[PDB]
Amino acid sequence: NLRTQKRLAASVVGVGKRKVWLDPNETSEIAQANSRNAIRKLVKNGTIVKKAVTVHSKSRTRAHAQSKREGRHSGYGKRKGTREARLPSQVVWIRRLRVLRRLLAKYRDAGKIDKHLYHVLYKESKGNAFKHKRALVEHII
Amino acid sequence: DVVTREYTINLHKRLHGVSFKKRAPRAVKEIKKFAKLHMGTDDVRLAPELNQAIWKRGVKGVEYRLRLRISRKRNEEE
Amino acid sequence: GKGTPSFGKRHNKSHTLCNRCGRRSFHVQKKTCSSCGYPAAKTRSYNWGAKA
RNA sequence: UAUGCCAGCUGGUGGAUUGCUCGGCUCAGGCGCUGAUGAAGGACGUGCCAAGCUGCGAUAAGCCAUGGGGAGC
RNA sequence: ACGUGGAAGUCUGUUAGAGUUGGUGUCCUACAAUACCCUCUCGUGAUCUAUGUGUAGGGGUGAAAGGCCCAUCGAGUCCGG
RNA sequence: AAAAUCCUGGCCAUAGUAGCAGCGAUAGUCGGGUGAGAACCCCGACGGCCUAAUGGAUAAGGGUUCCUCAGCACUGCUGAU
RNA sequence: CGAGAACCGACACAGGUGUCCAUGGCGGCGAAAGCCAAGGCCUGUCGGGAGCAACCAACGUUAGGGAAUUCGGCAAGUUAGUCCCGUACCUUCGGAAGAAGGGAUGCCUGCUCCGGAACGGAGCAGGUCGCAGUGACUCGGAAGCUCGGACUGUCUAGUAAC
RNA sequence: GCGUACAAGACGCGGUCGAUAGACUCGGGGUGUGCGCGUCGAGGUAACGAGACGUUAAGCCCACGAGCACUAACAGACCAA
Repeated sequence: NLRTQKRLAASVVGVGKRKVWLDPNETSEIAQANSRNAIRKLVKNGTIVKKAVTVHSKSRTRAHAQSKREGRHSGYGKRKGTREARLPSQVVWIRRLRVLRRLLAKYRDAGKIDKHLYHVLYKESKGNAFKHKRALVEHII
Repeated sequence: DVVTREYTINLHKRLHGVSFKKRAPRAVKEIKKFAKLHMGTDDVRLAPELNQAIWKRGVKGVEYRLRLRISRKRNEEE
Repeated sequence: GKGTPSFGKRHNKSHTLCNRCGRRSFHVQKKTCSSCGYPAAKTRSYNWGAKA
């Protein structure tokens, strides 16, 4: 039939071949096509128009995205993967112990800590003695 | 003339046929022959209209019992 | 070995037409032949067959 | 008396048979080298439409001269 | 004690890819002159793979079974004797 | 020649029989178009299948299978516009 | 064209055949499953009919018993993800080990902690539904004695993988 | 139009002088109380909040029975001494 028309149609349409309308009941026109100009004319007289592309579901992902990624819909009995592979170490570990090191380099730099007490904290933070910077500060006193 | 009658279409869909193949095609067949041997006509176009309705969901899922409108004219049998 | 395929899959060119011998005959992994001539500048024969 | 057996008849299928011979097989007489002046050989081309073969070679199933031949090609 | 780190013919894994244990299932005038399905082994390594290239028949190639060298192998195939 | 699992061709029974189901891809249905003819050619709707592939781009290899028009004797596991 | 019809396999052959797209969404450890886009398809190309029997291929569920079956538990089933607790003999001190065994797991409301932050991770309190919360899917049954070869690896392309 | 029957075929029942099948309603059954909203709820400024109770013998569902001609058993064909 008008498979060929289908060849054009989606082309000068700019859609896929699958999504290209047909009238139907306008198979006389479209049929007698046979020219790219012809098909994009009949396009104008909407007999030739296609669409109905699918859209993302957003149903499974949405509310779930805003729940998990926040505390919820997690726990033990959801998460697969080991303890690592979600909330890794050797990552978080450089989240602190990186900031910390810094704020014992801007101190004793700043001059606030002499050089016997920046040394001490120094390798006493790169040795799990600290919690967060604030914890660090508190012990700093 | 115009009459309303309920189409019963379990007898085919889910009754037989393939659940995950047809349902939709089965439904049309059944419908085509209750409107027919009712009217006494060979067959009616019957669509589109109750064809989206018939398959307005997946092929598999089918709606049981669609009511319809009917019209026939005296000429070539409609 | 036996066609499986295990053979036939081989998609390599070989044994194309030789310049002077119409037959394809000439391999590409070889130098020239499998029909008359090349390397010998004569004609190719061989008595592996015809009695002389 | 279906299903069916045996023989024939009409028609078919098939291509035997008979007849026919543009092909073979064999013997005999004569004759007998070609090529770098490219056989030689091969490649690729070349036709209105051209795949094969043949012929040709970018002047390409051909060009010229003489002679023969003859109303067709 | 805490950190440092990440090694490995290392582990799990139908990631890709490779292999081929059992079912002695299906098939067995096949889809197939070695196939289909479930199961199963390996999966950074002596790993897997494309293309190119080398070694030729009493010769090659062989982590060796007499395995493989185009469905041909305790001596390939073709033709000749 | 009656004979050689004899050679070549033709032909009967077998049989209107087996196969055209089996595979993690079970796929169509209702209207309509064209046509001498439509279950499978095309339009729409509804229903589905494929997600490292039944999607996109390519190597080798094939070699015109590409596009158009006209067709159905051949080929297409049925039919065919 | 590049392939369940354009390649090799005598065929429109369920076989074989290299590269790049590995960053589409939810999911989750994930290039996994499952579902869905974009894109492709209804050509892994014969149909129609019978509640559609026997018999066969794949497969589901079977009370009570629980390997009595059988050469042999072959086949099928069981377990299963993640976190916490805990873990024997032996040992080349590496391992054995996920030994074993026991507990937890959903949803909702409000929060704390780590981090610059994530639509990252780890916890807390309270409320609450089901027979069942890794609710599908994905996902080990475990233990002991003996023989052999130390191990990873190789092998009869096509009945042998030891 | 259906089964007290059944692989094809066969068999049996009913066909408006009708309860044969479906729909609907009820009876009889299976699960185990629905959506929504209201109160409570460890807490949290709050946002928010697993869950509890009430509404609710709920909700959802049925291959059985009855009532009921609403729908469909129409129309009509053929064979026969």
